[PDB]
Amino acid sequence: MRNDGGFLLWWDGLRSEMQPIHDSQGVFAVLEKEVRRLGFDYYAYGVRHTIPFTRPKTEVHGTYPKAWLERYQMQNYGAVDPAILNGLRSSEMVVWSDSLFDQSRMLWNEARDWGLCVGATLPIRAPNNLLSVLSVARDQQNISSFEREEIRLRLRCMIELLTQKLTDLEHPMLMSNPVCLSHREREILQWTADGKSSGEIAIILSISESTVNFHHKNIQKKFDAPNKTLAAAYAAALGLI
Amino acid sequence: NDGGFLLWWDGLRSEMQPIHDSQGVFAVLEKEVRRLGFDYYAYGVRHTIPFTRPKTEVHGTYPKAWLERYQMQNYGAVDPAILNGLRSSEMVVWSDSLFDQSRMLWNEARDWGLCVGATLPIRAPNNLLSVLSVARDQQNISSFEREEIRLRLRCMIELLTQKLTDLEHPMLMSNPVCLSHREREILQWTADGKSSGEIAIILSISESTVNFHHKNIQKKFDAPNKTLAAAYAAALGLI
Amino acid sequence: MLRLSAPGQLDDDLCLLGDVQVPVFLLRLGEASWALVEGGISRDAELVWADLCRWVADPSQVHYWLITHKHYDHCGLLPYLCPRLPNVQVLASERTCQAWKSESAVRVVERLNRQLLRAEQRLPEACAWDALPVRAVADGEWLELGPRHRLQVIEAHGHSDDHVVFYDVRRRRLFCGDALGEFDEAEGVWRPLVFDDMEAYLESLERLQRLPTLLQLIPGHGGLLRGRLAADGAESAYTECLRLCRRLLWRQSMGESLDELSEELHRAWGGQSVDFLPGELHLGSMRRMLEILSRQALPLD
Amino acid sequence: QGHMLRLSAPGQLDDDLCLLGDVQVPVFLLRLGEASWALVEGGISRDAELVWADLCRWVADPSQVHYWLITHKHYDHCGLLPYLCPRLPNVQVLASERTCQAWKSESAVRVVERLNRQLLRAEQRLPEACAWDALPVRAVADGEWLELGPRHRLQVIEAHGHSDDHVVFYDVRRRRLFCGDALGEFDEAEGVWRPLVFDDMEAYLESLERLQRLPTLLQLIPGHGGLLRGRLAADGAESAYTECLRLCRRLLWRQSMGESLDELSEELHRAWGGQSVDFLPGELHLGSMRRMLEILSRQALPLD
Ligand SMILES: O=C(CCCOc1cccc(Br)c1)N[C@H]1CCSC1=O
Ligand SMILES: O=C(CCCOc1cccc(Br)c1)N[C@H]1CCSC1=O
Ligand SMILES: [Fe+3]
Ligand SMILES: [Fe+3]
Ligand SMILES: [Fe+3]
Ligand SMILES: [Fe+3]
Repeated sequence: MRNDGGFLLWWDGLRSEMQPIHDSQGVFAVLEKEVRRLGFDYYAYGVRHTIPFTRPKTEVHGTYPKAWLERYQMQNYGAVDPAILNGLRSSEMVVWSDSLFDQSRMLWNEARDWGLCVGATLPIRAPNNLLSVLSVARDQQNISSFEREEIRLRLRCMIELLTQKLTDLEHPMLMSNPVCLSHREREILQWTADGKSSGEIAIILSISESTVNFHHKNIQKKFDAPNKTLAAAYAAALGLI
Repeated sequence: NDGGFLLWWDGLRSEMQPIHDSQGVFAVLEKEVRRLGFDYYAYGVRHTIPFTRPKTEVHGTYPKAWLERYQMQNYGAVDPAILNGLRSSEMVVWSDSLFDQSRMLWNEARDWGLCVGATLPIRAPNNLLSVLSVARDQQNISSFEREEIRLRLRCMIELLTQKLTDLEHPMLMSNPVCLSHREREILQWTADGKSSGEIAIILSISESTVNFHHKNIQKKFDAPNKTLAAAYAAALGLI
Repeated sequence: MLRLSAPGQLDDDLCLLGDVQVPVFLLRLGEASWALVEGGISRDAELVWADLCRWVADPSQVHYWLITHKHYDHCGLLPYLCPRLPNVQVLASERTCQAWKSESAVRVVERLNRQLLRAEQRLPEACAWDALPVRAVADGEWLELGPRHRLQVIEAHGHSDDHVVFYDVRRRRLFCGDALGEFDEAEGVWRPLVFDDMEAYLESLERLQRLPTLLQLIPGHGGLLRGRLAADGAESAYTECLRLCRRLLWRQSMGESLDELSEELHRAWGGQSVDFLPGELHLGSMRRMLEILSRQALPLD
Repeated sequence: QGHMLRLSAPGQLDDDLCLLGDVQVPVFLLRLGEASWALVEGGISRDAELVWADLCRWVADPSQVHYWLITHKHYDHCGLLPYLCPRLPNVQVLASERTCQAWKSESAVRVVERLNRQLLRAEQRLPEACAWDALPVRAVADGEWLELGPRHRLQVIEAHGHSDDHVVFYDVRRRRLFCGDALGEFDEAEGVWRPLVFDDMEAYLESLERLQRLPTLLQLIPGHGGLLRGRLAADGAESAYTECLRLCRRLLWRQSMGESLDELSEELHRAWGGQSVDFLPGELHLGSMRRMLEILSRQALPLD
């Protein structure tokens, strides 16, 4: 490599620097290096899962002050954090601003207290219905427009490549829930999530209804689910069907 | 002073913001595609349901006859270029290996001159799978231009999905169902595995009320039971 | 090498005809279709037709002639060669054709072209200006010249109030004329050539930076550039233009006159264009460019 | 004060700053308080008796000089320390740990002493000098805040590239940057920067990159030429970056034609050396040109 002679050069150099990495810590280290090269002090990477629908897990990892992590998770500020929630509605980056935080005043005041006074956040959705987010933050310099655009591009590239590499390394933060369905069980669930009953599936797949209900039981067992509705809903939310 | 590519990005944005009609958006897309060196392009939206027969709508500039053929044989179901997006966010350069699973489609596309091309996927913020393809006939994708292209296509499709959502295109539109906070929270609880009685307990209402609410929800989806409602709501990002 | 600099074929399709100083470019659109670019001068016609004979078997198959702008060193062959390629459409911007319709502009061009003949050369046959086979083109127009030649026109005002450039999207090849400047053969950097408007010059370089990464960059003087030189061509030209701006502003803040830097620039640069540009016009053009820059440059505090 | 864009005369420069000695190799004086002062840049040896004179015009007591800031180790930015520190009892020298340790390394200080002994005026009489390892030094680190005075809070910033130890000082209250040689030698005749890359180009460019990010500058003070202001000082870092890449382009082109390093070194010397004849033997200037061209040919991105 990442250097000077053009944007494409920095892109290819970053890729080549990240290819040999077989340890997640080094991936995050390269990311931090480039973030500081951009001009900011801290960064963060968050993953919002879709379930549980009432309290969807939002896992986080970054380089904000550890005390701020303690406070953030203690009071579960991660649930209704505007920087993360913008990604559910938009593919555009969000520059931190008082107007954006009008709904969550306590969080913004505490973050300002910890030095996170200026920053930005970019969302992108993984091909498995996950909401990944990349935030950068500094203390004293406001984001000018031209630098806003520069950031948007560089952060997009960085987060895309980061999620790619973390999927290739099977990080626990992204692993969500390791569930594999067999071809038969997956198609049975496809039919069930389309509204078919045990008998209609038995007819269509040319198998018995007892077999179909036992497949349902296995599927439930994998999802740790009490009925078919939870299995179907979580499978639809996870992109398994 | 931060990359000459930034200039192209700024120019494209400035060109596409003042447009309030989708036809011009697609026209600008064609302009940039041809400026890169390709002949035709395409933009596809794969919905998540029906899970067995998922809707695949498309808009682009391929010969109309090949469109007739494509929909006639429902190639949108098992198109490898589109299905790549279900598991990866990386660009796909057209290659025999990619099409080994669906040779008929690739053979016919080659017959129509679509011999070289690429396809880039992206996930809209509403669980829809949008994809952008470019194609030409005689020149293989060289290495350096492959990456340059990849980046440009990513930017273009991001801004395209944004602007078409801002323009409320029908192809991006999904099944129109609106729920209130109470029924939405009831469905959140049901999709978490709770029974009628447990939901009634938690919300401090009666179980008859909760099952009547279930009927309310089912009526909108044209659904036969609660499982279909929960699955379609999860797939649509409503809960 | 990194620079190509010779009459004859450039690559699998194109040829440079005549003088590399005032070259004319030849596109092979097909088995039996050809096109031209740049109108050159009178003085190299006698080199044109002959060197052309080494590549084209029949002159009648030239169908297009592209002209960047109205300067004498990129336009002056219309009396010489146009009459004998009868199926040709000249394609040019409204500005350029209109300049060709005014007697004053053609007189300036004719005098400046006459200044460059040898005391031995005789003039070949000549035709009129308003009889030319002309068709107006627009910014961004798509020229389906050939099956593998789809080129776009791009308005690049600044060097002149009419300059335009041509981008081959298939080969990522840009004919830029003078909109980037005069390539310094001894140093490898760009010499700004702002002879009408600086804001338009810089905005043109901006709009050109937006093209896909270039493989081949073809200015009006010096041949063809490849590799890095072609990729950051517009960026580097922009940078050198602003560098000259700062030099001029600094020198003026010390009390120096535009003559001070004009004479110095002539001394250090004019040697390159002595073959096709009278030295006094080089000094005058340096002064014109410095005047425009001093007019439109951003001041300091 | 003034309408001018460059202040290049001994005497007061701002409401707290003064330039002392020769404008070519200046020493800058900051008034931290009524009875507290600080110095910046170490200049050269042979100006010891000039600077001192100037210094005593402004300060009633040399004991009120409490801090002395040094950018790097090169002979031309530290040669006054051994001679004048004996007259400033209350002074702390502040330099980077690499620069601090250089003064301990016998060979380095010998190069310093030699090059600074070579720039005397016929019968110049050096005054007595103390040891290089006897200086009252405190090492500073990247990003440290130097609480020099109540209204003087300067940050240290690592600016490697010009040398393996170079650092610069940012007075954030006045948006003033003491940048030494990390941007280069300002061309007084043309108004552009002459790159001075004498250790590593990647680090030099990364440092200029980082300095571009600072708040818009109002005052830019390199090690040679005085103080720059206005729009000349605002885009100074970007301009240095640009000129360095321009020289890279020049070198790479000349080598693609088959030229040697020494040829372009001689050309650059012809066109530049005239400025630094007073405080730099021409042969060392030519050698530095050759060294910079070496580094550029090594680390510059090829064209293929
Ligand atoms: O960047 C985000 C989203 C991810 C937050 O990640 C965090 C939060 C706390 C500790 C750690 Br470590 C990471 N939110 C912003 C809102 C303003 S402060 C902040 O963290
Ligand atoms: O791009 C796609 C998906 C369909 C988008 O293209 C189309 C299809 C139908 C009508 C229109 Br208009 C454009 N598939 C690729 C696979 C290789 S050839 C091809 O078109
Ligand atoms: Fe011209
Ligand atoms: Fe010309
Ligand atoms: Fe130095
Ligand atoms: Fe120095």
